[PDB]
Amino acid sequence: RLIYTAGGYFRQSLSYLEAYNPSDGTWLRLADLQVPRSGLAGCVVGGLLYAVGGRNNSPDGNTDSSALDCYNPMTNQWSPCAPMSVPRNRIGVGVIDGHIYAVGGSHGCIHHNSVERYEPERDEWHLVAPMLTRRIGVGVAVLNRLLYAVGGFDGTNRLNSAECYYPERNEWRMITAMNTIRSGAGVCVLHNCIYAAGGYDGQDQLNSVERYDVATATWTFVAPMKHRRSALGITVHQGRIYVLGGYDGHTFLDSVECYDPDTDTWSEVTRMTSGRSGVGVAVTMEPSR
Repeated sequence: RLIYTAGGYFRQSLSYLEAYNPSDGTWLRLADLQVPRSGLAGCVVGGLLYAVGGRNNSPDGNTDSSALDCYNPMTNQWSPCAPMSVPRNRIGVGVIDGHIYAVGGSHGCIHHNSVERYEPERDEWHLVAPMLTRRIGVGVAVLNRLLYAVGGFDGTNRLNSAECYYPERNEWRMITAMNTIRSGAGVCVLHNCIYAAGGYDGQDQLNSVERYDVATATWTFVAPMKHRRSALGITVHQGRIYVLGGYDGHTFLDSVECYDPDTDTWSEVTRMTSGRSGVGVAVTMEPSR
């Protein structure tokens, strides 16, 4: 299995799809996205890689994206899916029971609290209950079939609050807030905790990392990253957290750091082929040829 990074930004919505092999160190260059996109999210259902939402920043035009696109490592081909009801730049997504939940994001000046659910078997999106909070640059994670939306930016204030979606009750409920305000953090689930890494508090890009334990309903700090970064990509591969790229207030990083929970240590493991922020990241099987 490989770590796929789709899109991103380095002053232009990129269309790179590259996949990292944590054993042999290689970056594989795969089929380009059909449309350059930054601020998207990635996820995997079945064995398929999905690129959700984002924004096409081009020298000739700037447009947020409602698009859902599907990448098949067996064919090294992208195929489009039905799109979301609205464009969602700086989106968060999570997967519950083979369904993709799209959360928040922005469309021009609209900052969404709305949420919608994709079913791959019917190629259909349906709106569900909206969040209590409008959130762009929101981190999303799924723990025990509950959907968590963490931090973000409501258009005026950046947020440390977090809330939890109950699919079968179709309702959102606020949980304990994070220690730190973060928009554009990397949020994932590792073991049985929700990690929130980096992001932007409105003053500084952050290297701090904290983790939510559902049992103690408490957010605890762990080892911080080596590099402060906002709009980083994040995923879990083989018991460890990988953070990719991001923005540190001066440069678009190519640094990839890896968190080992057993030692509570971060290490730099690779560089991307070029620095970028706002990527979609997820893990699936390596391609064929």
